[PDB]
Amino acid sequence: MIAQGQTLPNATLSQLTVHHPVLELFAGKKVVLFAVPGAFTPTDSEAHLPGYIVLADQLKAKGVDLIASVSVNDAFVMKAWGEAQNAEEILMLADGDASFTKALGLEMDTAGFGGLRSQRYAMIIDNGVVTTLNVEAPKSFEVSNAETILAALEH
Amino acid sequence: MIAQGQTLPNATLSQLTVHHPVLELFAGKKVVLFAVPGAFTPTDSEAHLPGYIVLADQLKAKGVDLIASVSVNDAFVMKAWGEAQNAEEILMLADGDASFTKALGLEMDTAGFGGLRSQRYAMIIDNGVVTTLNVEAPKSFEVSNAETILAALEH
Repeated sequence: MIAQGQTLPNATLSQLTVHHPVLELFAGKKVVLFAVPGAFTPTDSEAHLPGYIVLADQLKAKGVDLIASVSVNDAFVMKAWGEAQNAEEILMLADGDASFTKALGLEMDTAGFGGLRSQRYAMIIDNGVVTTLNVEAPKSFEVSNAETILAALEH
Repeated sequence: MIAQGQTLPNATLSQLTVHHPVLELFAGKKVVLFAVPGAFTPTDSEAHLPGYIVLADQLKAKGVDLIASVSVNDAFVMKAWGEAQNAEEILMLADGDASFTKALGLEMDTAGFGGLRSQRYAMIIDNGVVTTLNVEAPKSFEVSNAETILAALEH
């Protein structure tokens, strides 16, 4: 499992418009990246993603250059999810085969639900280096929400 | 790979409303089942699924009791996809971990796109027995469409 202080693995995340190398996409920026177990699922669609949409400008007021969401979904599902949620301020990234997630050691087996998905987490990434890493407790939503990240930028 | 004349594996397919045992869900019925590589993808959303929605009553006029679509997606994505497409006549089934698909030998590795997905195919299932099996050629859409299935029910 990746830890604070490490640079992200040189992996790729896809977007429908491109296979972004995350080391190039996040370079020179303060990036907030939060991961969800699945597009269109309840917690992700009713709490997690909406929380970052609502606080997007507050986060950018505190120096964030880019807010991004990643999920083990394909880019077509991620694009349709962003439109359903009106997540214009959020960059939706697809980890369709969970290769980025596995390289982080942050995968989890949801078995019959949806196979390998990402654990729920949130990071603050400064020029590719993981500065803050908030990984949720199983089936819990407490530390990866936008409010906690905002309070981390308070220090 | 499963073949005509065999009964389906005693696997489960999920729906958001339930882990349907397919041997019980399809029993006593003439079922048309078609599989797509992914919800919200272009061919599936613009050609494959719409073709079965448009010809649903014609298929049932020729003795089909149930039209079902399966995909290696989770049940939340499948439900949201059905609503986006207005697929009220179609039963959307989720094979989230591709266990049903792998038991059929009809999986395919889409690598970085979306990991393991289903090959595109269409079956006619009579009381759990595969009567007709139309499996597409790679990246081809010719034999699994509603029109071909309709012409199979012609004989």
